[PDB]
Amino acid sequence: ISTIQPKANFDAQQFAGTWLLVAVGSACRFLQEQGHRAEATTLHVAPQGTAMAVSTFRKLDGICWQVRQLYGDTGVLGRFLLQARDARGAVHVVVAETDYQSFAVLYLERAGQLSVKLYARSLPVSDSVLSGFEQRVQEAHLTEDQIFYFPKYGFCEAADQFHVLDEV
Amino acid sequence: PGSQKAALGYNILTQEDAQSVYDASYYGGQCETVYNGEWRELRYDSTCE
Repeated sequence: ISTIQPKANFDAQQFAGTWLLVAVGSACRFLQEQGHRAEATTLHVAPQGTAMAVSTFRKLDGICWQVRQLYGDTGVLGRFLLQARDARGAVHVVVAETDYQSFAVLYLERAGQLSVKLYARSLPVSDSVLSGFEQRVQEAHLTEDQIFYFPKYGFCEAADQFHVLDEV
Repeated sequence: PGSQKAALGYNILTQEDAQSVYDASYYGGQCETVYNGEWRELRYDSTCE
């Protein structure tokens, strides 16, 4: 893990409910090269007790796709592992900063890879939160070229029976 | 996948599949490949989104 720590006394309960992905600062060139065509990503969250049920939804080519992932508890309040589903590896996710009624900042780290996400309960996000997240990006040593903003419309709750990836 | 299933013998009286008649696994030094048209398996990377 990088020099990062969770939200103090993180509460899975209040963090529960829908979150909208605002922006992702990442070294992953996938957002760099063809960072356009990244759909408005919504993230329904529910306390799986210690774990969190985390259903990402997207419009993959306009197909509404739910991807249900367990953010499994690592054993530290506000840090999660996501099973290590496959050669995707373990993904160390930390809720670094949030107020549960408007915004949260999540850190996601993989071997040689760090990524930070800004989520908001509603859109637009406050400018103070925006610039705070941009500071978090500087503290992650990422550049402005490595911040990618996700469109504000076309959120797609309710993937059907079949467009549900259910990675677990 | 399923190539072993075509190699089975067949009991016409029972219509049960029987033990492997053909070798489902021997390649005889052939390097022949079959395009898996349904290879295209959806993945999600939470880090890259």
